Amino acid sequence: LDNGLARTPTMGWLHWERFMCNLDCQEEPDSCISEKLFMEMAELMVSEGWKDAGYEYLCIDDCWMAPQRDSEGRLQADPQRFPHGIRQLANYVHSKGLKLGIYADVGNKTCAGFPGSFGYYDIDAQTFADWGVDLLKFDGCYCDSLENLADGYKHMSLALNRTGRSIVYSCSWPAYMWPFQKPNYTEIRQYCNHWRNFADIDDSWKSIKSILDWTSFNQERIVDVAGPGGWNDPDMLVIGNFGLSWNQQVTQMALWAIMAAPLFMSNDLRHISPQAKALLQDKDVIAINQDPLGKQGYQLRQGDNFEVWERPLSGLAWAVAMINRQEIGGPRSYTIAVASLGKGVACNPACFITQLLPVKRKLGFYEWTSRLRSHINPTGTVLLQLENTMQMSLK
Amino acid sequence: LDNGLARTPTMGWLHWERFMCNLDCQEEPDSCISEKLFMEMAELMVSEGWKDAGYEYLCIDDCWMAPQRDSEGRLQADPQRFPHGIRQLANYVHSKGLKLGIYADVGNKTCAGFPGSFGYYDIDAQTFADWGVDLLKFDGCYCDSLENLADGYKHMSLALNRTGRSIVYSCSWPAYMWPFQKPNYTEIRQYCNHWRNFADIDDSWKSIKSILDWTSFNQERIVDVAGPGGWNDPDMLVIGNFGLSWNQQVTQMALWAIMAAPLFMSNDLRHISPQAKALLQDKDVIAINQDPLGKQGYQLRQGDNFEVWERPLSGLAWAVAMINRQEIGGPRSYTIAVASLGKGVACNPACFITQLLPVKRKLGFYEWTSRLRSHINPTGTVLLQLENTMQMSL
Ligand SMILES: *[C@@H]1O[C@H](CO)[C@@H](O[C@@H]2O[C@H](CO)[C@@H](O[C@@H]3O[C@H](CO)[C@@H](O)[C@H](O[C@H]4O[C@H](CO)[C@@H](O)[C@H](O)[C@@H]4O)[C@@H]3O)[C@H](O)[C@H]2NC(C)=O)[C@H](O)[C@H]1NC(C)=O
Ligand SMILES: *[C@@H]1O[C@H](CO)[C@@H](O[C@@H]2O[C@H](CO)[C@@H](O[C@@H]3O[C@H](CO)[C@@H](O)[C@H](O[C@H]4O[C@H](CO)[C@@H](O)[C@H](O)[C@@H]4O)[C@@H]3O)[C@H](O)[C@H]2NC(C)=O)[C@H](O)[C@H]1NC(C)=O
Ligand SMILES: *[C@@H]1O[C@H](CO)[C@@H](O[C@@H]2O[C@H](CO)[C@@H](O)[C@H](O)[C@H]2NC(C)=O)[C@H](O)[C@H]1NC(C)=O
Ligand SMILES: *[C@@H]1O[C@H](CO)[C@@H](O)[C@H](O)[C@H]1NC(C)=O
Ligand SMILES: *[C@@H]1O[C@H](CO)[C@@H](O)[C@H](O)[C@H]1NC(C)=O
Ligand SMILES: *[C@@H]1O[C@H](CO)[C@@H](O)[C@H](O)[C@H]1NC(C)=O
Ligand SMILES: OC[C@H]1O[C@H](O)[C@H](O)[C@@H](O)[C@H]1O
Ligand SMILES: OC[C@H]1O[C@H](O)[C@H](O)[C@@H](O)[C@H]1O
Ligand SMILES: OC[C@H]1O[C@H](O)[C@H](O)[C@@H](O)[C@H]1O
Ligand SMILES: OC[C@H]1O[C@H](O)[C@H](O)[C@@H](O)[C@H]1O
Repeated sequence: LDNGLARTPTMGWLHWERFMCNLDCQEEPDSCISEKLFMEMAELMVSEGWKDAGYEYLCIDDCWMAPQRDSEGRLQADPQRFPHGIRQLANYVHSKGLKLGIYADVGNKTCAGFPGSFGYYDIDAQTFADWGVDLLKFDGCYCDSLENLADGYKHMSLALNRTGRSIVYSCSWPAYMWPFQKPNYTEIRQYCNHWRNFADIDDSWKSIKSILDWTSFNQERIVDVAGPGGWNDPDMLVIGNFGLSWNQQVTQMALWAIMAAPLFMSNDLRHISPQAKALLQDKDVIAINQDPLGKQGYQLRQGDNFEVWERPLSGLAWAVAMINRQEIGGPRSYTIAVASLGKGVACNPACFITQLLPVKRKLGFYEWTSRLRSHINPTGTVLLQLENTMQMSLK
Repeated sequence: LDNGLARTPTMGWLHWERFMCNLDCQEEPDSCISEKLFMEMAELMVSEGWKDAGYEYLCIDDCWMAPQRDSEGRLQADPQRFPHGIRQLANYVHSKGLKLGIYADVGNKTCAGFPGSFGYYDIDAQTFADWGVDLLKFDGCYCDSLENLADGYKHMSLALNRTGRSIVYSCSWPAYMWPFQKPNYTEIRQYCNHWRNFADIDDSWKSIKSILDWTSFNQERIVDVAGPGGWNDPDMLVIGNFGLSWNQQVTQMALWAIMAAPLFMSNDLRHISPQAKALLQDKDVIAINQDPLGKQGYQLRQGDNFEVWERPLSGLAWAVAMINRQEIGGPRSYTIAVASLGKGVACNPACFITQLLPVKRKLGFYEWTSRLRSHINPTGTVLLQLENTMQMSL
């Protein structure tokens, strides 16, 4: 989308996976969806260095709204869970140097059952612009036809544009087209900053794999459309929660960087392990994600329960991810000829290889004819940065 | 099996899940299957308090043997990887106060492709007993028929008995039956100390769940056959490895205790996190597993992605496990009437409830009529001990 936004993938925090549609502030004041929840996250996004790592969008997902529009036809913040309304909350966030994200639906209702924006796109756009919203996740639920789907999405895109305010526009458009409807990514790209392609993530290795596989399987179709201002969204980072082994967390962090995915953490910033924080704030990995060339990576090859993914980076450098998919035994030795990497350019005449995950370690120079041996934990990933020796010498 | 063994579920360590059939000692001397591997584990089983927690069987799984029987038709330790042979290794293990487990197969070949025991049951039983083996895992691979399967298993059972040596006998009999037909556990129980029911575990939550679910589904046929001298084997504890979140590890430790499963860790004792160690050596949980009454627990109820399991313990006590099966969101609140627990006796008139996992914490006295509220992490488990208050009078 040509709104000057999301020149690199958008980073931030989104409540959904972690917190869902929890409306019980009486029994569960600390994890029901409320202005309090977001304010707490906002403080911690600053105090815990999340803002500095690049996480800047604090995003409200579904179930922030009251059950109907006000007498002027505007969506309303739930009166008991957002007593000071969205404006004040946006103000709060802005005072922190962060930006605010919000959630709406293209159809008659949000997925949770709250007011959809169908028939209110302009009102809703204007409402969001005025509150000072900076990002909108626009979901596909409760849409009667694909014609409508496509229209609503395009309409909201213009409606937002017309408000004159910069708002990152996130469209679940393509996801609601799958499996039998080949979405037009050229068209989607034009209206959206990023787009959800596939099913909702959750706190499981199953789900991660499902996403990785769906992505690689569908790669020719989607990798090349992605770039500055328009990204493929494989959903929230779920690192730091409950259902992932450490190795699996690493794999997500690694692969989301390779895939140039937006980085929306969904977790409790109040209770997050020093490791998780370290991984999610990993500055070399984040740099790979945020590489300014903005070229999404791909699966290079797979077999014997290994996968190799690689991503071209600015400076003719390359990210390389090696995933051990075998879920039994111990660290498994993997060997690849550096010649195969970076379509044979990465390491010609040589390349310097730095390992980034699971730990940062310099591995030195590999001539183009040489082989790289790794040991990769079951469900883990080794992330690598290749520096071509030629470009290195150049200052 | 009436050999006086496994009066409580057998505890120990088994190489397979962690180490598999790794035959490359040249490229991987520290994790190929060798006498060195087992000796290291044996020292650590002592030095790291594993023996004291109750882990006493050091077990060799598949790929210890050479590719043929010697001229006397005996199974042989791989000459390169077990240069001093099994005898010396058993001696070593015994000197530590530990016992040795070994692996054979009822068919023509072990699963990995090495010599099976079909046609050599007596020879093999005698070979093991000679060496000083104390436990045999007997696998089901490469068997032509179920008739044979059943026979080989019964034969090895007697063959072992005839050697006169105490050997825990572990049979994968029922697991290789389930594909073809319903296994007779009365029969199995007669010949075996424990038995693998299900598919192989691995380093995944997917696999644990599949095991828990398969068991709960089939609990009618299997829970009651289990008892002193004869146990259901839901396979190795994989805690402390790579593919499980902490909550999932907790769930395995909890549920294997509820299930009165044998406890065979499969991990690297050389590199195991303080936490894993602590969980696996958790002495209140191990006590529940090792409860002398030897009654296996069961799933009590399930729904809304919660499961409640419970197990009767001696002293009219009860273990209760609550599993949060919902794999999205955060800790989820669960509430049960203590009246439902322990077929309405556990808490009548009252019970004192101790939480054991994820952390140990005294919850207090609960009347018959009261409700217990918990918060359980996604894929986690809360493990509970209930003491009936009448018993704390006495
Ligand atoms: C509403 O929609 C309109 C129409 O699509 C949209 O207008 C577009 O805005 C973008 C971004 O501001 C314009 O692109 C710019 O064009 C100028 C001049 O040609 C360039 O110099 C700009 O360069 C920037 O981007 C570089 C990275 O590529 C940076 O390095 C540099 O520093 C600059 O920041 C930039 O490419 C685009 O031309 C217009 N299109 C039209 C037809 O006018 C508008 O932004 C939307 N409004 C809102 C609020 O969403
Ligand atoms: C070969 O197979 C035979 C037959 O299956 C098997 O003989 C059995 O050995 C068991 C275990 O030693 C005997 O059971 C015990 O018998 C004595 C004497 O009657 C009892 O005191 C025992 O009662 C209990 O108390 C003990 C407390 O210390 C416990 O250890 C015990 O588990 C009981 O709770 C116990 O019942 C049994 O008598 C014979 N059975 C027959 C029919 O002979 C033999 O052990 C096998 N050999 C090998 C080496 O495996
Ligand atoms: C996918 O949609 C895009 C955008 O609507 C299409 O590309 C445009 O096609 C129109 C004609 O319908 C042309 O006027 C434009 O020149 C095209 N845009 C650009 C910038 O190339 C595209 O045809 C669609 N693809 C398919 C296969 O339907
Ligand atoms: C919502 O409901 C109306 C009334 O039935 C229907 O005509 C309209 O097309 C629906 N909108 C969408 C996008 O599903
Ligand atoms: C072992 O192989 C032989 C020869 O092929 C066969 O006759 C015999 O029945 C097999 N036994 C088992 C238990 O599979
Ligand atoms: C189990 O097998 C035994 C043979 O040892 C037999 O006597 C008995 O009838 C079988 N029990 C059932 C329930 O089929
Ligand atoms: O109901 C809210 C929920 O709706 C859809 O399923 C989206 O894909 C989720 O990410 C979340 O926004
Ligand atoms: O460079 C883009 C291009 O790179 C590789 O060849 C991939 O297989 C393609 O799917 C595409 O992503
Ligand atoms: O090859 C060894 C392997 O053999 C079978 O598959 C068993 O069920 C496993 O637990 C393991 O012992
Ligand atoms: O006490 C044993 C008995 O307990 C419960 O009722 C289970 O549903 C049965 O399958 C059986 O295990």
